[PDB]
Formats: sequence, C-alpha cells, structure tokens
Amino acid sequence: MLFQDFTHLYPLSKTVRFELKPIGKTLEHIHAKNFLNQDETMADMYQKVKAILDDYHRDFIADMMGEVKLTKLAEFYDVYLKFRKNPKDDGLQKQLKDLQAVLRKEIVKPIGNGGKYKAGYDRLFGAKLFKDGKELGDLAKFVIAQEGESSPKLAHLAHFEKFSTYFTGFHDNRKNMYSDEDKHTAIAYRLIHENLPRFIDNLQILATIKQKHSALYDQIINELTASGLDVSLASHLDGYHKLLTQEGITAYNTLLGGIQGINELINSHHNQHSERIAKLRPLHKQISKFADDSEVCQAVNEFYRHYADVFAKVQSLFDGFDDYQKDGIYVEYKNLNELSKQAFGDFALLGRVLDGYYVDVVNPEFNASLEQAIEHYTARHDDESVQAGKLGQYFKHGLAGVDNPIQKIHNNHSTIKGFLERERPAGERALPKIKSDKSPEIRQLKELLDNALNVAHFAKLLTTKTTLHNQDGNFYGEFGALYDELAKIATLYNKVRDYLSQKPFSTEKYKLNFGNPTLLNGWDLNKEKDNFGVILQKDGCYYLALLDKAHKKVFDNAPNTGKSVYQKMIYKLLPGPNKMLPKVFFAKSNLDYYNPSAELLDKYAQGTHKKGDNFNLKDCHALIDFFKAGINKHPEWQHFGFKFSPTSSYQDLSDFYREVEPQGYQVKFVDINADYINELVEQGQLYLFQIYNKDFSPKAHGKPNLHTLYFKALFSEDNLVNPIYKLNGEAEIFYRKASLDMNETTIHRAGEVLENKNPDNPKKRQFVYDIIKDKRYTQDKFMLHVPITMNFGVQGMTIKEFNKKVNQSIQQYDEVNVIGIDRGERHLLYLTVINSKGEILEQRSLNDITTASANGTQMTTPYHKILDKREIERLNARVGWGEIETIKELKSGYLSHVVHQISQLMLKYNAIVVLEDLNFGFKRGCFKVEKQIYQNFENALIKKLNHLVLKDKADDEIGSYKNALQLTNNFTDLKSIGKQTGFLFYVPAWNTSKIDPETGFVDLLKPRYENIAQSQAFFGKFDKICYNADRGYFEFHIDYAKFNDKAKNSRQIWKICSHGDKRYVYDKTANQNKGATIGVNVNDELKSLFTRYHINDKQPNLVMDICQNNDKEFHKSLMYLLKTLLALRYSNASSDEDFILSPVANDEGVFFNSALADDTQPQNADANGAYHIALKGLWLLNELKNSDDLNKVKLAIDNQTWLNFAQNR
RNA sequence: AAUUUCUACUGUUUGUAGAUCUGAUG
Repeated sequence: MLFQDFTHLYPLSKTVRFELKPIGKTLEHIHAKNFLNQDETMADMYQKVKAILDDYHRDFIADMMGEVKLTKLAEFYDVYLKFRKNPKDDGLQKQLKDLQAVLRKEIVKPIGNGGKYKAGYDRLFGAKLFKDGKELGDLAKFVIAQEGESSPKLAHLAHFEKFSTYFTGFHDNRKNMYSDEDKHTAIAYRLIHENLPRFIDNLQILATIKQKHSALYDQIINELTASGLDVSLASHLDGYHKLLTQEGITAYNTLLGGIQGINELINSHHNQHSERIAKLRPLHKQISKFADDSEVCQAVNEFYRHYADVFAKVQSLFDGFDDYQKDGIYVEYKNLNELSKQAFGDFALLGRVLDGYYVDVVNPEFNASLEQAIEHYTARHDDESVQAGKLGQYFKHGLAGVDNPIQKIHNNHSTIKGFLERERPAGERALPKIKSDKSPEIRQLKELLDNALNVAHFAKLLTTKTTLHNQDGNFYGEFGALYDELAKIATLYNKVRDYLSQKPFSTEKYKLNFGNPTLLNGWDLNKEKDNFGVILQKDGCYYLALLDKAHKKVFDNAPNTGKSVYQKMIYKLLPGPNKMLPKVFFAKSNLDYYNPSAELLDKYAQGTHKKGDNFNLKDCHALIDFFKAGINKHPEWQHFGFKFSPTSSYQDLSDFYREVEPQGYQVKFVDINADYINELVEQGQLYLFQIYNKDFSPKAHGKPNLHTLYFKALFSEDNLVNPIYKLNGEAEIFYRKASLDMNETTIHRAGEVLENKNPDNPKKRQFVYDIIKDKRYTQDKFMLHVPITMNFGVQGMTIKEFNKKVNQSIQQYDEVNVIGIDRGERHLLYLTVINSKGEILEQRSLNDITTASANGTQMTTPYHKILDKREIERLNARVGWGEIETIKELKSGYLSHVVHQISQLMLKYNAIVVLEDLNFGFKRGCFKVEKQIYQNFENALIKKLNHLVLKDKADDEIGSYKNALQLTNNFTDLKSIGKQTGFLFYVPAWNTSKIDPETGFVDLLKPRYENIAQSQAFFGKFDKICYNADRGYFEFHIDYAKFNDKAKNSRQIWKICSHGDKRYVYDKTANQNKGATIGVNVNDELKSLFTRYHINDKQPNLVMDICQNNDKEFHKSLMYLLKTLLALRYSNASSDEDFILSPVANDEGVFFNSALADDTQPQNADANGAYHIALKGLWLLNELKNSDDLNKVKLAIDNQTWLNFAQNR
C-alpha cells in the first residue's frame, strides 16, 4: 500500500523482438523475387561503401587542414615552459587548461562560421552524399574515385541511393572527430594535446644549441641532412603548422624515425664513441572482425612474432637499468600498487611507506580540517625509483626494491622470455577453418600471448604521462618509441580472446528492406502504401502482413463479411501535438479563415511558455478555440473522437496539449474475410508472417513471457478506453542465415536416457522425440523488432520532483520495513529485512533461490554448487582460455534471477531496498561477486523497477500490466547513481561488516607493531589490564581519548575480555606453508608468555608491568593476541563455518557469539554485513520521519554519526 | 539439453522459471 499511487507516472519506451514464421506459400515467393539475396549483397557492399566514405573523411581532413592559421604558439611556448610548477599545480594549470581550450577552438574554427568550408559541410549529413544534382563528385572524391568509370567502384555505390539512411548510425561516430570538446576521440585533441606537447618537447631537446656543448657538432648534422630531410622543418617553433596535415607528420617522422635519420646520426657521431644525448620521439598520426581461422593464424604468424615486434629492445635497455639515474626515472601514482604487488611485497606496502614518510610534516591540532586534504593528493607520488624507505624503526626490513626492473629480464631468460621455447610448434598450413577444441596444441599459443601482456605490464609501471622537467631523457627518449609500440598488445590479445572463445553459432543478421527504403517507418495509415506493412489477427495469434510493389490496392475494396475473418488494424495517429499543431498554423488561407493580426502576433512574441513572461487568460482563450475549430475543418485530423474540455475549465496550454496526447492515438480493428486473404498469398500478391515467440506455441502451458505480455496488451479491448501502451513506428525485419549444421552439434536421439545436471534432482526422462542442440541456429529464420511505448499520454518527468513523491509517501505511510543487500565472502549475496524498531524479520542467503513455480511445484537450484563446479572448470591449466567467460556469463545471468527475488520482497513487506554506494564504499576485500559485475546488478535493479509488473497477479491488483509500478527514477541518467533512486537508497559500505551487532563495537584502534620505543607508550594508554580469577578471562580496558584516531561518538570506554575459541583468520609464512588457518586459543595463550617471560599477573593492575619488559617477543606477541581479539569476524578452513565473536559484553553481561545462538540476530558473518547495511537505511528512514521540510534534506552518512547511532539504539 | 535473445535447466510426449535492451570498433 506504500506503492499504491506509484502507477502511471512517466513514459518509457522499449523494443519487443519476435520471430516471423512464413505462413502459407510465401517463403517460396520471397525466394522467387530474391529479396534475401538482394539485402545480403547490399549488407555485403555496406562495408565497402563505409571504407570509401572513410577515405572521403581522410581526404576531407587533409583538405581542411592547412587553413587554420593558429597564432598562439609563442604564447604557448612562454606559458607551457617550464612545465608549469608541479608542486604548485593549482591556479596555473587551470590557465594552461584555458590556453589549451582557446588553442583547440581554432582547429574547429575554420569550418564553422568561416565559410571557406561552409559550416553545414554539405556531406557529413548523409542525405545528399548520394543522388544530389544527379552527381556531386565533381568537387568531391569522385574525381579520384572515377578511374574512368572504375569497375569495382561506382557499381558498389549504385545501391545506396534510395537507402541513404543506413549511415545514420555511422555518421554519429564520424561527427565526433570534428568536435570542439576535449574528449580524446577528436581531431583537435590529437593535434593540440597529443602532438603539440610532444613537438615542444622534441624541439627543446634539439634547441639546446649553446646550453650544452652542442655548439660545435650541430652543423655536421645539418650538412649531412642538407642532401635530404631538412632539419629546418623540425628546429623552429613557427614551423609547426607545416605538419598539421597527415602528409606533414609523416615527413616529420621520416626525419625522427629515419631511413638515414637524425636519431641515428646523433647516436653514431656523439653516443657510440660519460654523457649521452637523448633521442627524439615521433609524433602521432591523426585518424575488426577476425572471423576466419586463416586470418588469426596468419596474424599471429607475423604481426606479433619476431619479424614485427621486437622484445630485444626492452632486453638490452632494461639490462642496463642501473646505469641511468634513478632520480630521473618516474613512477605515476596509478601504478604504485601494481608495482608493489608484482615485486617488493604486498598490495599496500608502498601506500604505507609513502604516507609513512610524508605525514611527519603535518600535525592535526584543531580538527574544517584543511590540512589532511592538501597533504594527501599532492605528496603521495614520490615519482622516483624509491629508496625503499629508511625504516630505521624496524618496519619489516628487507632488500632493495630498485634492482627489480634490472632483474625481471635477468630472471633466467629462458623462463621469463618464453617466446624462445614457444617458437618450435609453428607453421601456416593450408587451412580454411577449424573448430576450437578444449585442449589442442593451441594452449601454448594463448600462453605465448599470456607472457605478452605481462611484458606490457612490466613497462606499464613507468606510464608517466609527463610533462615533467628533470626526468631522465636518456631513458625516456628510447622508451617513448618503445612503449607506444608495446602498448598495442592489449588490443591484439583482446581480439584473440574474442575469436578463440567463440560460440559454435553466429549472430550476424542483415536488415531486410524488401526493396522499400521507408519499410515499416510508420504503421497502418493513409501512408500504408509507402510503408507496406499491416497487422492481422486470427483470434489466437497476431500476423504481420507485408504488401507488394505490384499490388498495393488490395485493402481498399476488401470483403468485410464472413465467418472466421482476419481483423485489420487502423492506427490513425497525430505525432507531436505541441509540434504538429504549429505545422497547420502556417497557412495563407487554407486553415486561416480567421487570421487576426492580434492573435498571430501574440503567438510569435508571446507563444513560448504560454506568454512572453505573463500568464493571461485572453490570448490563451483565443489560441485554443482557433485550434479547436481548426481541427474540425481539415479532413486529416477530422473523424477523430476528440472529446475536448471547454476553454473555461483549463487555461494552461500544457493542459491542452496533455488532453490531445491520448486522444491523438487511435487504434481500431475492422475485419476482412479470410478466404480472400488466403487465396492471394498463394498467388504472391501479399506476404503473410506470424509474429511468434515460444509462448504462442500450441503445446505451451506455463506462464507467458514478459515481453509477450506487453505485445498482447497492445491490442486488448481495454485499449479502446484510454491507452497505456503504444505501438511505435520505425520497426525492422532482420534475417539470420543458417550458421550451424545438424551433425555438428551433439544431439540426444530417440529413446536415449538423460541425467539431470542439478545435484538435487535424481530422476531421468525418456524423451521419445529427438532433441537437437541449438535448434534455433540450425535453420535460418526471420526476426521482427517491434518498438513499444508505455504510459503514453502522461506528461510527468524525472528527478525535477527531487524525489518529493517518494519521500512524502514514506512519511504518510506507517511502519515501513527496510531491506539491506550486501555482498558476501562465503555467500554469493545475502539479504536481511529490518523493521522500524531494528529487529530482523527474515534473513536468508541467495545461494539457494526458489521462485521456480511451474504449476505449484517449487524447484530450488543451488547456485553455490554450480560456482564450485565452475571454479574447478577454470582450474584446468591445459585447457582453453574461454572458461573464464562462462562464469561471467553465469553471474550476468544469476543476477537476473536475484532482481526478481528483491522485487517480490519489496511487495511483501512494503519495504525499502538499501544497497551499498559504489562511489565511496567501493574499497572492499575479496568477494565471490566482483565490483564491475555488481554495478550491472545495481543498474538492472533500476531498470526493472522503472516498469515493474507481476506476471501471476490479476489485472485488478496494483502491480499487473494494467497498473505497472514506477518505483525508481528513469534511466536516462544512467551514470549518476547517488544516494537515492526512488525507493532505492545508497549507503557507504565502510564500517558495516565487522561490528558487534549487540553493543555496536568496532575496533577503532589498530594494534600493529612498528617500533618498540613507542610500543611502551601504546600499552601505557590502557586504563587497566588485569586478570579475573573468578570470571576466567583477561581485561583490556581502553579509552579512545588517550589513543589516536579520535572518535566523537559515545562509548569511549570499553572492556575487551577473552573467550573459549577464536578460529583465527588466514595468516601464513613460507615455513608456515600449510592449510594456513591456525586457530588460536587466546585465554590460555595469555596465560602463556607471562609465566614464560617471568612477569607475574596476579597483581591488579599490571599495565605498567608490561612496559618494563623489552624482550622484543613479548611486545610483539601481545600485538598478535590483541589483533586476534579486536578482529571481530572469524573464518576457518571448514567452509560452512564462518562467524563473529565479540570481546565486549552487553549491559546484561553475556557475549555475542553468532553461532550460539540465533534468536532474531545475524546468523553468521555474512548476515552481519547485510544487517548493518539495513541499519544504515533505518537511519535514512529516521531522517525522513524527523523532516518537517523535505525539500533539501541531505541523506549523507558521516562516519561518526553512524557509530553514534548504532550503539545508542 | 529444445528459447526473439541471455541464464539455469528438464521444469506434462516438440517444453519450465526468471530476465531482455536496442542500434553498432578499444
């Protein structure tokens, strides 16, 4: 009842796609006229015309450049040098970014408003690229493309004259090349941001004539290049617009690349013969399928082998890495963690080290902050090959982390460069096609390309997109041409990923236009002779009938009487009622019988927003009754059932256009005799298809498909009254040829017995008929992609409401329940439903999902046992690479079931679903569901609750297809998902997983041993450490005011006590190499090392007696036994057992063990991660209940506000 | 191991339960 008035709010369109079975002998008539082959060869020539148009774009780029005349190069020379203050970095980089913008305005200037090249362009719009003026190519590329009427060309361009609209999606991609914006696809990006910083960099190394000792030998470069390849194109700043074209850049890179070039001259005369000069970097040139097996075997025979790509250059360069200065070698912040994982330790060592030696210059005193911001993002990147830290306070002492780029290529070059022993099984035998096997001798080919991306990552640590002054130009000068060659492995490896991990079928379908350019662009109308397509009904099914070019006059005089007749749709429609009504406003005396000078001029200046800043009645009165009486005059919009409201009732012009939006769309059904229709389909005058999906079959008996329930709702008898759904124009009829053979796929024959895949079901069924795998792809079939529109006739909109409608409905409703969904470490997903008081209603894992209700039987499928079977499927080394996508295909398909489970949970409890915030709660551990996968779940949960209908519900209930729920905001804003989308809420997932859910206890202090000089000061901040002889456990009193990481919340005092058994988390060493989870017994181990190290513990208290012992293992193991106690979640080797045990007790005095017992409390450690998510949503409910003005309520959660709320509840 | 298409299937002897966009190189 919370979602009662949330039906029919905003309109959203969708596309419903079916098959088309050819009814009658119409497939033979289609094969007679050669429609399929015509559209097949046309979609074959589409690639060639696209390549011709790409060549035309290339020629247009080369003709457009050379007319720019940019004159800010000296100002960029002054401003850009000297690389603009990287310690300062704010206030001058902004003005440099403005200078880059005012420079890249000139690249898009000489065509827009310039008029040399005519701002409409006449050719980017694909309407008049074909058939204007009877020929257009006298100025255009056809004088190149003529070749005296070339036989491969011209004929291939003859098809795309009437069908010019195939390029309406292709021109959208080419429209981004000439963009003013700084998106990196543009032309002006690669000239001003790519090439221009590299041009000033390449010049300034060469402009050191008298700064270095190059005053003498500069001329002997210029005398040898006086024969050819003049350096004067590359030695002056004003000679940059010489090479704005593509033909200028290639002449420039011929000089720098060589073949004799300037790079080899300075290496032979100055380097080879203490100090070695740098090398210059070549500029960037400015603007596949891989289907056959012959291509990718010939591709990886020479495009990646030792002919083209050279790993001998990274060999000798990284062998002498120690000789170059490690001050000038730079490391970006993005690759700190990947550097620290591949070598020199763990994923968080260099983040610990860099912040460890930069936080000594900041002192948090006043505690708004203004110091913890500027210290963080600025100094975090050292940008040198680091000295591995001093760490003289004994922070995990180890050897150097700087000799590792030396050592990676020097790591037994047989092993680490494995291409040498993977060059023996090679060859290109004569082969058209082969089918992929699980393990042929191609596993060595993917492991050849496995080390390919590893070398690409080994050089990716020095990404360093600088633009920095003192960087080592000797190292980076060779590394600039080397890494840009080496960065094209990721594109090659992703394509052999796509080919070798293929399905046996193919999904390539070409659009059939039936010789008609405007086929199905509008439905049944006066203009049904243009669009050829009518819809028929035979009281069980819906038929798509297509006209013919010969006989377009069959349905003008059709028999209306008969038994068992086909109905025919009418579909009269007015498109754009606020747009088409001023398309009748412009008439001389056609509709303007009474054209007043008052009303016409008041429509011009005062037509926008109903008046020119006024709200009057009289001009709003004279406009409607002109339009109302104007509708009745012309015969086009006449005979419409326009039941208009009077002018006195409504004065808003938005209300008048709201009344003609439902009444503008009328669908009727007059019938036509069947034996008239059936007798002409066998002649060939009209084609009959049947719109067919699997629930239109006669054998079907289950619940119907979801999108079929929309298409059956298009032509219901309750769509005579005000329509909710709407049939849209511009449909399309695809055709998919046979991509599979019968004998190729494994089939199950007649009388064969089959075993059930799921571990629960043991039964076996006989199946007397044959079952063919991929029966859809065995035989070729048509398609039809019908677009529909829901809530047509409603005018409302998106987030302009500021979610006032959702928030107001929550406050008037009483006793709302909260739903929290979070990831699990041992569960796939976990759910917990919480009332307003804060107690669990139900808590159930999503490992097992039971919605499978065929006819009252429920089938529970284990998705955890399937993922166990998928994980061993990926374990096999000698196998293909495509089993990693089968798990991603499953997780994309598993979450589609989960979206159903939540939408039935929301209806049962009138609940609110609260998910984690991926923007600032994304820092998480390892999980069974990834982070890029979980965004697809959080996106598909929005698109479902846009138009939520329940299939089993009757049509009277709220939630059927008649009354569809509109629970979330419209998905036009798909990127910005912040803190609210309708009923969905988004809370930060930090500090939710490990909290004692009874008392709200989180470990705010972190016991970590760094130095024993201040480990004495750590234990001295404890209030009282004693031993309870009567109770039986130790007593670590604390006070969070004395420690650091100060917390504003309540309960600054605590009482850490010991227990019976704490199954310790995985902590292992090379020697410890074991099952790696060694469970500890803390309370007797605290009785240990006290009698061992000769310290009495009977005296209350014994907090200062810890501080007089410096055994170096007493203070170290007291950290190990306190890190066990303060960690709250515990995971053992037994995978079924995962739990939470808390040190601190309640007010009553019992401790929380999640295993014993489960009384309306979180069952395990995965339930607690979902219980504290829904507690964060309970606080967002308590803000709305405490909001007297709901306009600007901020639902954000501070970290101390949640801690103060969780433990004072 | 059957589907407009995806996922899990066997879920009355040519099928069952969810989900499903639309246009398109990284």
